[PDB]
Formats: sequence, C-alpha cells, structure tokens
Amino acid sequence: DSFSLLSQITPHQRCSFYAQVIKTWYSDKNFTLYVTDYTENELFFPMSPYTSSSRWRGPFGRFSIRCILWDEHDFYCRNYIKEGDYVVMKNVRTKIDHLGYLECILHGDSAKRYNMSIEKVDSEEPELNEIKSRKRLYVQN
Repeated sequence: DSFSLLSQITPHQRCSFYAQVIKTWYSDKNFTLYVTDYTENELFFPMSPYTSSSRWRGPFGRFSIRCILWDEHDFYCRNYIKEGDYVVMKNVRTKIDHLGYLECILHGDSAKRYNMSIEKVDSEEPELNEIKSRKRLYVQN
C-alpha cells in the first residue's frame, strides 16, 4: 500500500494518499469531497479566486481534486467527514471527467474486491506534517 502525492497521481490507476478535506457536498445520488495535499497536478481543475464561492477555504489553481463516493462510501461518510478534516484514501479509482479533468472515485464494492477505503486521520498524526508544511508555504509564499 504505497502512498502517492496528489501531484503524482494519473488517470485510470489505483492510488492511495493523505489529504485535507476542503469542501463536502452530499446529494441524493452520492457524496462528493474536494481534497488537497497542497501539491499541484496538471490535470486538476484550476480553482478560480475570482468566481469561486467565498466559502472555499482551500488553495486556488490546480491543487485540489474532486472525489465521488457512492453506495457504502456515501452512506458511511456523508454525515461523518467534515470540511477541514484530514483523510487517508486507499486504492481509490482515478479517471477523467467529461471535460478532461482528473477525479477520484469510490464506487460500490460490496465484495471487497479492491480494498478501497477512506478514513479520518486525527490532525495530530505525524503523517500529515508534509501537508501542513506545504500549506504553510502556500499561505506564506
């Protein structure tokens, strides 16, 4: 279970990573997360500081990725994972959206074929120090 930085992930692969949750949104169809580890990926959407919701507390530019959670992942996380929380995602599917941008997918896997998972990581865990350090670099710049 090797972890990657979000700058290293590519479409149509499985990957595992740590990240901070910037935005959550649940609907009747799925649960959506937007996460970042404060590393840039050329295939991420460029978040605009001009038209983005004033609510957006994350970085701008190509620094965050949308994660779509379905079925058991949706039911588990939709009233659990909060904005600002840290997460570790394991063996998540990556793909391209209709517009060409990279996204992560946690799809229904009742047979535990792919050992997908997402879990909350306490903010004190040392595994998050690099995220925190890059956020410091980002904010300071």
